[PDB]
Amino acid sequence: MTMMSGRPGRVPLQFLPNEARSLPPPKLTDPRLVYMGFLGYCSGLIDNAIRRRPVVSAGLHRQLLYVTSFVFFGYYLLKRQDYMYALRDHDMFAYVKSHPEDFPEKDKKTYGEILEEFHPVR
Amino acid sequence: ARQWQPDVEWAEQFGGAVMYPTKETAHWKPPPWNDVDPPKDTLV
Amino acid sequence: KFYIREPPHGSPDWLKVGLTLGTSVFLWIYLIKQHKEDVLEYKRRNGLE
Amino acid sequence: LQYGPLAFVLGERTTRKLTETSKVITVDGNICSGKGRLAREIAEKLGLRHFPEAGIHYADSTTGDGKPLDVQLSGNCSLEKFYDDPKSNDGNSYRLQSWLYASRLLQYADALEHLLSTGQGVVLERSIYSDFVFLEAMYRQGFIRKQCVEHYNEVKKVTACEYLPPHVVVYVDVPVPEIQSRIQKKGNPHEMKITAAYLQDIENAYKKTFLPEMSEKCEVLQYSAREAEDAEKVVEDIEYLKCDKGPWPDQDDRTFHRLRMLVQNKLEVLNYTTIPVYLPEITIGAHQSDRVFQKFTELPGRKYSPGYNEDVGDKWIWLK
Amino acid sequence: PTIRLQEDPDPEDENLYEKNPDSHGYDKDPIVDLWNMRVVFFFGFSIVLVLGSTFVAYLPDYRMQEWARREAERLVKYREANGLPLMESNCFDPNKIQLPEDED
Amino acid sequence: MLKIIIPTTMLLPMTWMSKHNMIWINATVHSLLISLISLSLLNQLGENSLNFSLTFFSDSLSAPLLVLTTWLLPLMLMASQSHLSKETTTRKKLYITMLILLQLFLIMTFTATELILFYILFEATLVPTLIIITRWGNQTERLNAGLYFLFYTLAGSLPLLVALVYIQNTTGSLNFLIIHYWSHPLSNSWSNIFMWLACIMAFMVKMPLYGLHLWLPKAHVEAPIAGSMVLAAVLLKLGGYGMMRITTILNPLTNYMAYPFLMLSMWGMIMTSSICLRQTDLKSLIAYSSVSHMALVIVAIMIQTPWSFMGATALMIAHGLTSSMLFCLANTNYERVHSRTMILARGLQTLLPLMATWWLVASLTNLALPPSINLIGELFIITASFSWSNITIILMGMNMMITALYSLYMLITTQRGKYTHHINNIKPSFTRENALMALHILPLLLLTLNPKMILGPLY
Amino acid sequence: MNPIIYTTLIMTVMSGTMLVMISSHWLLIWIGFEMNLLAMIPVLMKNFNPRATEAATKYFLTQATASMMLMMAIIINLLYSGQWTITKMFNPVAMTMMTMALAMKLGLSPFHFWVPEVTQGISLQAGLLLLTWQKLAPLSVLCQISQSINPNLMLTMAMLSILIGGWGGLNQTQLRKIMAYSSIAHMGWMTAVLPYNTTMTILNLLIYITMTLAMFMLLIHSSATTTLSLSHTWNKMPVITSLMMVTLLSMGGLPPLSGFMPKWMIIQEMTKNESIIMPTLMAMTALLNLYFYMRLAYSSSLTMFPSTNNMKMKWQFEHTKQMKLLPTMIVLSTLVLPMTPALSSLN
Ligand SMILES: CCCCCCCCCCCCCCCCCC(=O)OC[C@H](COP(=O)([O-])OCC(O)COP(=O)([O-])OC[C@@H](COC(=O)CCCCCCCCCCCCCCCCC)OC(=O)CCCCCCCCCCCCCCCCC)OC(=O)CCCCCCCCCCCCCCCCC
Ligand SMILES: CCCCCCCCCCCCCCCCC[C@@H](O)O[C@H](CO[C@H](O)CCCCCCCCCCCCCCC)COP(=O)(O)OCC[N+](C)(C)C
Ligand SMILES: CCCCCCCCCCCCCCCCC[C@@H](O)O[C@H](CO[C@H](O)CCCCCCCCCCCCCCC)COP(=O)(O)OCC[N+](C)(C)C
Ligand SMILES: CCCCCCCCCCCCCCCCC[C@@H](O)O[C@H](CO[C@H](O)CCCCCCCCCCCCCCC)COP(=O)(O)OCC[N+](C)(C)C
Ligand SMILES: CCCCCCCC/C=C\CCCCCCCC(=O)O[C@H](COC(=O)CCCCCCC/C=C/CCCCCCCC)COP(=O)(O)OCCN
Ligand SMILES: Nc1ncnc2c1ncn2[C@@H]1O[C@H](COP(=O)(O)OP(=O)(O)O)[C@@H](O)[C@H]1O
Repeated sequence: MTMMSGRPGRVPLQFLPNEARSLPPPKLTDPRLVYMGFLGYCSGLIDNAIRRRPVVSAGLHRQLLYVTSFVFFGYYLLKRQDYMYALRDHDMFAYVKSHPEDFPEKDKKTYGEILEEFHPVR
Repeated sequence: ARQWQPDVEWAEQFGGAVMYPTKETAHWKPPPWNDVDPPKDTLV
Repeated sequence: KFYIREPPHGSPDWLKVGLTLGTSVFLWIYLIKQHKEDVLEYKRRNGLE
Repeated sequence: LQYGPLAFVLGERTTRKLTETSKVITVDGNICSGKGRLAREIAEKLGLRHFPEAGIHYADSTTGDGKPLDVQLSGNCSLEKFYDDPKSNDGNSYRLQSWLYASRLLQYADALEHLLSTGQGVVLERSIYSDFVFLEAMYRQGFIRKQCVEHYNEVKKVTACEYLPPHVVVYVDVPVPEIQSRIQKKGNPHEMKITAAYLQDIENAYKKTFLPEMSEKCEVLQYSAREAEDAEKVVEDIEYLKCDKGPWPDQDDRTFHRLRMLVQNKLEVLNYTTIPVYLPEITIGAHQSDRVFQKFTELPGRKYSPGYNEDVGDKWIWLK
Repeated sequence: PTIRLQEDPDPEDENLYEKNPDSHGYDKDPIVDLWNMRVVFFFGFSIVLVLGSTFVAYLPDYRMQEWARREAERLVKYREANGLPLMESNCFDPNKIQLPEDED
Repeated sequence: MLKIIIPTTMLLPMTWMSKHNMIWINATVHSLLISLISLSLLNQLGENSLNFSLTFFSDSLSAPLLVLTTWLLPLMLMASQSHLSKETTTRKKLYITMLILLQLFLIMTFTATELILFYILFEATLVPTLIIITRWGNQTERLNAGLYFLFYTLAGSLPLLVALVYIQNTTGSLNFLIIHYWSHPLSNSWSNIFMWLACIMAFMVKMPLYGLHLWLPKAHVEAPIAGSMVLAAVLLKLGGYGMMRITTILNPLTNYMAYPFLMLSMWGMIMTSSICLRQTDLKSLIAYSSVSHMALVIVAIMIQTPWSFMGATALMIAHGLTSSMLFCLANTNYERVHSRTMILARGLQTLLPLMATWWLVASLTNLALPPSINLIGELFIITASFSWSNITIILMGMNMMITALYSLYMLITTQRGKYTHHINNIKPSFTRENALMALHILPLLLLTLNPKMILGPLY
Repeated sequence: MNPIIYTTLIMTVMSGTMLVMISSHWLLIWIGFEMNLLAMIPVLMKNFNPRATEAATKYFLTQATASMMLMMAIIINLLYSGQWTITKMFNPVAMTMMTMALAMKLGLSPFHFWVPEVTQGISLQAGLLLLTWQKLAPLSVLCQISQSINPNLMLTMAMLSILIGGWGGLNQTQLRKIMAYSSIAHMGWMTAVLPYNTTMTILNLLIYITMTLAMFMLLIHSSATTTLSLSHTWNKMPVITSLMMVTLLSMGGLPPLSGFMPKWMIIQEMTKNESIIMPTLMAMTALLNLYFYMRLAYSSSLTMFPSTNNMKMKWQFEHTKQMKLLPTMIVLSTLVLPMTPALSSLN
């Protein structure tokens, strides 16, 4: 029920191991970052609407801070997420390699020699 | 001609202590407006 | 128009506005610098450039 | 720094401002007695802030520009037509009484906020404590129903229990034939229609419920019609009162902090005035409600929060 | 009151033809109404209907039906010019199929 | 697919930043422009679908549905702006926003490459529709209608979610191309029987299948006019499209799992058509007619032949146009006399002649007059069903008769006879209403000239 | 209550939870629970009245019983292995006792009776705390000992929680009891996936806490605790009721809203472990929660209920206090489904 908590050589509260730096960072126009910025913009607009201020005009410094905070946090969130998926794939490939008797390569047939069952539609 | 909106009799379906009133919960009374019950005259 | 204090009057709080804009600007430059450093370290670790 | 928990923590206290002339004072009396002149004189002598009696448009005085709003957007009741047709089947009478109780509650909150924040005392004309005399008068004259009285009592039971009663209760006593004399000599064509039974009911409610009740937690100063033009003598009578009776000597900084957090935040004060009890006199249907609210939001300074209406000349909206 | 509530009376609906005898039924403002009519008619009947139907009518033969007809013509010419069957009941070459060897 | 999608999204702030008196003009103009751009998806390769990207693709099944959606939006705007005149600017913008969000969800659902994305968008269409019905619905009964529309739909679609995630765990993918190329037969087991049911029942309740159809008269009758238009024209077709996609992983089980659904659809075809003969409400009659037509589509999809799939596509498109036109026609009279009862206003041909012409043409396409595409679809389905079993002609033949009967009954009751003497507020037809009817009708007639466009992938 | 005292008590509640979360020793985890309860009882009675007293009394009795049981489980575990470290329980009987103790602390069915009563008896701020922060400690403990727990007991209590949350919520007009039954059903969802993937438990908890914070803050902003009192908010603050409508649909789990993500993730994980049947039941039963959310949205935002004359006076006053995080909470409660793959950062 806890697959990656017990992995060896894992620092308790890093959020970003040093090994993560071997991975390409997300581009600054990453559509997920753009969506995080859009979330910040919606937060700014709802903020204006709740306090009965003009919705698109009232606080531009405030809306800018909303957008910037969301983009800033989202960048690091994306880094950590991509790093965790890289760990998953690394471990899966290493395990398949070290246990070849569990992942055998069997000879595959062309469809000319596989007998498939035919079911007429009528 | 205008769109129908709830009136007092419609709104009062949601004013009881409970939805779906039965014979037992009929004598349940909704709590006070502020959450303050009148003090009891349990004279010590 | 209005009768009493109306704490935000005709002029805006320049302290709070300055601090908010400064926070946004600092966050953006920190993020740009962080992304530059990330790209360079990644290229260095794998021998791209 | 808006007053809150942080302001109370670092420094701010109430007791260090109370300076022996704080003394919430209310000057009651029947219709067309001279209680208003006496109240202004007491306030000017003792140096207290005066509050003219709360009317239908008291709330307008405190928000936006202090100008009154139209009657359909504010109040939705008429004191004149209560005098003309007190038994009208559109519920104007209890609507008026309930709106006036709400206005007096708002004014009591404003006066307590002034006192607790500046230490200076206040003088009120009537109160949420004496408001019920008109209700009982209307009910005995067949002007309102039993249900309206029950609703009034509910709202009062959940609202008036939150505040401290006044230190001094001044009652200007004028017999009802003198009252009628003053009414006819005034000139108001509507007030002419006030019967003698109505004024007698107001006076009976006063003298048998309000004064005996306030005399238990407040000290009462009664004055007949003639001995009430002597403002110096009344102020001398107040300066030599030993306020040792009510809940005010039982108040330390924490109870004052709770009260001061309540008396600001007018929405919290007015919370229980609109409880979902569906009396025909005060219930407004969805269509009229929607129309009147839309019309309110189109008033020249009311669409946005105070400092954000550029139609009224507000500036730097983008930067606020 | 013998009433239940303070409610506005249900209003009568207003005839757009009363203040504007030629009102097109789009809007109370006669100018906005006229321009709503014009934009609807131009962008629906002129742009989308006519030009769109023309565009769809002259769509290139990406479904490859002309190509298929010419291909079938080549095949038929070659096949009955050589005496070969027009079509074979086998879609795929039986020499590329390896059936299971024994059937009992 | 991005070229169609972004402008649709753009429509959102364009309407939120428009002047109070120009919202309808702006929305209508740019909706029509979007419809024109979409028109370019009808160019199809032949052998395979156009795959724009990993996330989106268009088919010959898909292209007709998208064009109908985009074309329906401006018509809904024309139909709405009359009864929404008294509304505040903000609420009018909110209504238009609901319609735009609905269009956006619909376009994406039809073009999503994989089933989980299709499921999410196919379910996201529920929120704007429910809000439209329950907030702008005229009657008190709208709240009940909204609940019926929601719950019937979710009770079918949640087992589909479970089945889909299970299928991706066992197969490794839900991408429709991989699903098709790696298809393997479904064995005859209890597990596979329940997988079949969980894959089919959501689309069955969307159609709706007879007996699970009770939500539709409620929801279609209690909705505002644009809500009814989109509910009949497009939202019913989600079930057909989803079933046509999903039945590729269900063979050969469909051969006998289809029997009860075929029985229900044929007999309930007869049933709902007969119901239309004794209906006192005019919207109720159009709703049940939609049910009868979708029963035919269910039969076509269940028998799984190329002719039946072609007929199903053609019938879906034709029904979408005709049913929307009939709802708009009923709404004009309702706007006049403020009642849905069919015998209230009579002899309207004497008072409104051009609207009577629109009524006649809509009634003629509803009964599938040749060579309209309604009859093309119906005839193809009937032929496929005949091949499936020669006894289906009796049921099919009976249905054709009852449909003619109630269509002409509606026409005769509302347009012919003498006018009710008391009603004197029947004003001449507005240009808006006539243009709305023409913009429904002209496209249908135009489609007869080029039948292959609405035929589908099998063609 | 002095503001400084209130701050000290909130800090003691939070520090007890953090002690439960950072400890390696069973005794320190027990001490964390004790400290949390000690500081939490006064926060329930902050606004004194008989109902708050009764709620705090029922809460104390339930939580202290759970505490005794928890300690007994720890001691039996020590008896059968000289171990104090919280890893996997050694004794099956100790594990049963521990599971039941933590279920009582969480309010899972059949131990669910206390949650609606205590929530109704306290203020909206204390209810917010009780239904958000008071779940972290037992859930973290359950996540640590997850391999040891028996699936049959856990899943029984989870399915009961979902069913009973739905059924009990159907009957309510008070908003605090509606929120409490909602919480019971949500806890059932969180614990159903626990023996399979604790990351799904954490994700469900985070999204539930976001939506619950948003709902409670919206209920405080429009100071309503009944259905009819919330029916007035349209005639004073329409934006608030629209935002509440959308938050209600997200709680229901309807796509494309965020609330749908936890349900979607949990069902998928379960199917991987060959468990088709449990999930089909869970979703079809969450339909009940959706029903009473929809009823509240009908009475509050989609229709307009009649109002009172005194509302005109409220029209003239702005809210004295504004919640800083309310806008962010609404956006995270509604518009976060496109960010679902970010759950990998939780493991
Ligand atoms: C999937 C495809 C893409 C989807 C996108 C995502 C979805 C949309 C985004 C969501 C968040 C954004 C908006 C949130 C803040 C809105 C709050 C608000 O009150 O709005 C009022 C405000 C207008 O108020 P006002 O101007 O001050 O004056 C009005 C009067 O004072 C009178 O005002 P009032 O306040 O007195 O009126 C009160 C009114 C106020 O009621 C509301 O405003 C409802 C707002 C609820 C917020 C929704 C929660 C968060 C969003 C979740 C969306 C879920 C989507 C999934 C499906 C669920 C459907 C909701 O309430 C009512 O009247 C009661 C009616 C109850 C009917 C039931 C409907 C309630 C729920 C409907 C939600 C539909 C979705 C949002 C639609 C857009 C709303 C702006 O809205 C705006 O004017 C701004 C809207 C956006 C403009 C910014 C555009 C960007 C800049 C333009 C350039 C374009 C950029 C690209 C560049 C291209 C190169 C050149
Ligand atoms: C509704 C959306 C949910 C919102 C959630 C709140 C988001 C704001 C919270 C503030 C962010 C800061 C938190 C972390 C900062 C540094 C701390 C860091 O070191 O923590 C690490 C861990 O990192 C954090 O866990 C990651 C937090 C990211 C949460 C967001 C994911 C939401 C899922 C998808 C929704 C998309 C959300 C969009 C963002 C607004 C420690 O790792 P470890 O001690 O070994 O693991 C402890 C738990 N174990 C052992 C049981 C595994
Ligand atoms: C009221 C007054 C009435 C009297 C006046 C009557 C006037 C005459 C009316 C009758 C005209 C008859 C015209 C007959 C058709 C001739 C042209 C026809 O053949 O074009 C067809 C093509 O028609 C178009 O394909 C119609 C396409 C559909 C138009 C859609 C409009 C835009 C969409 C609107 C929304 C749609 C919503 C539903 C979408 C599914 C088929 O062309 P095809 O035989 O191949 O051409 C061979 C040579 N080519 C290929 C090189 C051209
Ligand atoms: C109102 C509209 C509602 C929507 C309509 C829903 C329609 C659902 C009906 C499902 C169609 C058939 C289901 C399964 C196909 C065959 C059913 C069964 O009766 O057939 C025999 C099955 O034998 C027995 O009948 C066992 C089933 C009997 C128990 C089921 C209870 C049926 C009572 C009807 C209840 C109504 C159900 C719908 C609720 C609304 C076949 O014999 P056998 O070859 O051995 O089994 C084949 C399966 N094998 C291969 C794995 C072995
Ligand atoms: C609005 C009304 C709509 C009502 C729709 C209800 C019917 C939906 C179809 C059935 C729903 C549940 C199906 C389960 C989802 C499919 C998952 C699957 O295929 O897995 C099966 C599992 O199959 C099941 O477990 C299903 C059993 C049924 C459990 C729930 C019963 C609910 C009622 C069933 C009958 C109703 C269905 C038709 C009703 C239609 C609506 C009237 C095989 O997996 P394994 O467990 O690994 O087996 C092989 C390895 N040993
Ligand atoms: N609570 C109330 N209910 C009904 N009428 C009130 C109320 N309060 C004040 N009034 C009206 O205010 C009018 C004048 O106020 P009053 O204080 O009696 O005389 P003065 O103008 O000298 O201050 C009276 O005609 C009285 O009816």
